[PDB]
Amino acid sequence: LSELPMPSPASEEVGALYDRFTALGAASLGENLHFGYWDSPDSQVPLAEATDRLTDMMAERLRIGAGSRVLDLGCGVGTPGVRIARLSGAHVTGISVSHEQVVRANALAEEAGLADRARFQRADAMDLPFEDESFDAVIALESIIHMPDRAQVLAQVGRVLRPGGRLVLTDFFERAPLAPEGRAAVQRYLHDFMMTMVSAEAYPPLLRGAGLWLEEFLDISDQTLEKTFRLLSERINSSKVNQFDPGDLVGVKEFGYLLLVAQRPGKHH
Amino acid sequence: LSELPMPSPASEEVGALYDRFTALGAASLGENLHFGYWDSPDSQVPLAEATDRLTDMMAERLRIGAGSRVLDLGCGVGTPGVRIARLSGAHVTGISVSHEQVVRANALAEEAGLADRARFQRADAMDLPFEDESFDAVIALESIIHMPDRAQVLAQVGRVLRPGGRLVLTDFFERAPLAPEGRAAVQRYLHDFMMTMVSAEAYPPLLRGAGLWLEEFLDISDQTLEKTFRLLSERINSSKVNQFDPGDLVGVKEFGYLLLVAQRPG
Repeated sequence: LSELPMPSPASEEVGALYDRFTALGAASLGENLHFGYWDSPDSQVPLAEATDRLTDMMAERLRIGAGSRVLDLGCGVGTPGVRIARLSGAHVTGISVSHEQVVRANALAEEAGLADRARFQRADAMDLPFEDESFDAVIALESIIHMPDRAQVLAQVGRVLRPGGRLVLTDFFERAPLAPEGRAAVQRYLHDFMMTMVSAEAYPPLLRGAGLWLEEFLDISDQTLEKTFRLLSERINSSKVNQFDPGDLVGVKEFGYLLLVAQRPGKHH
Repeated sequence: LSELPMPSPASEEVGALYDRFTALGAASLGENLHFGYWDSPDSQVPLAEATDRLTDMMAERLRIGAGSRVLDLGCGVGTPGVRIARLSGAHVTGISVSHEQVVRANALAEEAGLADRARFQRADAMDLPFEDESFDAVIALESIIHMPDRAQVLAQVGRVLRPGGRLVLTDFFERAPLAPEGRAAVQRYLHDFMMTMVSAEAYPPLLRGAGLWLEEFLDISDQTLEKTFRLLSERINSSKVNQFDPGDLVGVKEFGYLLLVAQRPG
C-alpha cells in the first residue's frame, strides 16, 4: 500500500522543473527521457539503444501504420515521438506543458525532415484540446508519473481515442510494501521530480472509469530500473546540478516499473 | 463485481460432477479441457491445435526445462500435464479432485512412455499434500475457476513454490458490467459447471496475500472465447442433455478470459 507519501505534482510546474532540465544537461538534442530495456541484466547494449528499445516495444503495442494518428502524451524533447513517425510512418501529435520541450521536439522533427508528420504542441493532458475520437492510439511514455490526477488524464485519453484504439503507457508502482531503508530514496525521487506512484489494482477501475479495458499489465522492473540507475550514477559521479542519487534506488527491490496496455471497446478502420 | 449470482463450488462436489463428465467420455483421453487460443479472429487453425497453443504459451511462461518440477494444479484428463513433460523434459505432478480424471491422466502418462515423468493423484489445492519449496513452477490452467477460495489456493501455491518460481494460471473475469441480456447466459454457465469469476483488480491483492508478485496480466478474451464457443455450439448442433449452447455466450463481450503470471521473490 502507498505508505511512503506522494507529492501532488502540478502541470505547469512540472514544465518548470523540465524547462530547466530538458535544457542545460538532463536533455539537450536527441535524448530519450526514459529508462532502458535490456534482454538480460548482463546485456551491455549502450543506454541509447535500450531506451529506443523500450520505445519500440511500446510502439508495437499501439498497432499502427502509415496514416495512423498517434497522440504522444508527454513528449519530452521529442525523441520517441519522431522515432515512431519515422519508423512507422504514422502521424504523431505530441503535447508537452514545457515550452522548451515543444521547441526542442519540433526541432527534432524538422532535423528529421518530418516537420509535418510529427508536430508538437503546447497542451495539458488534464484538458486535451482535441475533438472526440481523433486518435487511433495514445502513447504515454514515462509521463503519467508526472501528472496530477491519473483519473482525469485517463478520461481525456478515453474521449479522444477512437473505438478500438489503444493506450500504452509506463508508470511507477509498488511491487509489494517497501522496505523502510528504501522508502527514503523512493520519496526523494518521487518528490524531487514531482512524481506519484499507484497500486497495481488501482488501474483496472481507473481504466474502466475512463472507458478503457485493461489489455496488458507487465512488470518490466527487472529489465529497466537497476541497469539504468547504475549507468546514470556512474555518469553523475565520474563528473566531479544537484545531488540526485540513482543508486539509492538500486536494489530497493519493491520499487516497480510497469508497461500497461488498455483498449477502448469497439473496432477501427 | 457483485451483480451475478455465483455458486461457491465444493471440491468433492466438483469431483463428482467431473467424474460423471469423464466417465462418459465427454472428456476423453488426450483431450484438452480449455479454450483454444488464436492469433486472429479468422484464422482457421482447428480447435485441437488451438487448445495446444494455449498450453504451449502458458508453459513457456513457466520458464522451465529438463528436470524442473512442475505442479499441474488441477489437471483434467492429463493432456496438458503430459504434453509439458513430453516437450520440456520436466517432472510434472498433477492433481484433480475428480477421481476419474486422475485415472485418465495416469492412463495418458502410461501410453506416452512418461509414467515416470508425469504423475497424477487425487488432491485439493486448498490443502496441498506437498512440502514447502518443492516446486519450480505451478501452472493452473482453467482450474482455479472451479476451486472454492482463490486466496487460500494462492497461499498454498506460494508455500510450495520455490524462491524465484512462477505461477501461470488462466481465470474468468468481468471485463465491464454485464448488460442484462448477457448475464442470463453467464449465470447459468457459472452455475452449471461449478465455476466463479473475479475482477482484474481482485488479483494483485490476492497475489500479495500469498507472497506473490504480479508479473503479467493479459486479457486474452478476444483470442479465446468467441471462436471456441462458436465451434462448440456448431457441433452441439450436430447433436440432433438440454445441456448448453455455449453460443448464448457468444456476443457477450463483457465476459472475459485472463492469462496471469506471478512470481515468488528470489
